[PDB]
Amino acid sequence: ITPVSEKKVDDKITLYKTTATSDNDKLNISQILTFNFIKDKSYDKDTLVLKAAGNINSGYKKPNPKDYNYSQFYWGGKYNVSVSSESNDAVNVVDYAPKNQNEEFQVQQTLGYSYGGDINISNGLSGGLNGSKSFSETINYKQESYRTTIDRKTNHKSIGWGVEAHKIMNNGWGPYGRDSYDPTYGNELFLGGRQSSSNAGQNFLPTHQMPLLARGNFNPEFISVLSHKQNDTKKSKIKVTYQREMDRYTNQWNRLHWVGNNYKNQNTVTFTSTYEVDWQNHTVKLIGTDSKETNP
Ligand code: NI
Repeated sequence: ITPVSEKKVDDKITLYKTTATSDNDKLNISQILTFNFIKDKSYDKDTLVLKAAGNINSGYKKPNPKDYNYSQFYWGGKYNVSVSSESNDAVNVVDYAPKNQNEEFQVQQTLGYSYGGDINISNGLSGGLNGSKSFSETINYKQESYRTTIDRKTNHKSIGWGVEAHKIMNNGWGPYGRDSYDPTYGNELFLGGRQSSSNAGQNFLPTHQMPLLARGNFNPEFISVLSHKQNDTKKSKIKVTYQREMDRYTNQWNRLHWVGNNYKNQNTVTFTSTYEVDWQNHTVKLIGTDSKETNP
């Protein structure tokens, strides 16, 4: 955790910034969190803009190339990120970015704070480079073939996002998804050729033609905005969760042709950090982490 930096921006706004990192290196999940507390003389709530960045590896490993009539590998089917507030009713999640479903290859947005408390989200990064807002923070991430959606359970105490395999192209064919189904060939998502004389373990889409999120890693950038009533003097807790759902893709030779299958979320890998937030001192302390895999 960096020591807090205090910056008087002008006679209305003072900003307090801390950066905190926590990671699990066995799971290859890293959280890089930027906490910006905004003290605005003209607004009677404290505002925290929390940017969640870092890494979630897909967990992909190559299939065994010697597998002859049946093979399989695990891949990054979906990434989940959430931020939740506990232990104080005077704290609420009030805004966040991205705000709407988005399947563009790159997500690039600015979240701006205006004197008096208004939050706006604009498309593109100019909004946080033109410096027109009293405070802004940007998100910038690649998610080619994947789709970001806001979780249905999002409410005043939690925001989460799902970044899910959505429209995957396989050597010009597709698009395919985690669920695609043909009665003859199964899910052809990462199948090499329907008739290939190759080994099962060498009858998959070559790794570099898979999406980066499927075989490599996701680099999340998400913003949560939390408000805290200035009257309240109590600390609060924030839990930040990064998660991958690992799917198992398989192929099998059935007499005349290959069949592909995708099993969803066969291993769920989760990393959570919990911070104590001091609103009076604009400081955060890491009080807990936890890691889980359902099927290592
Ligand atoms: Ni779509």
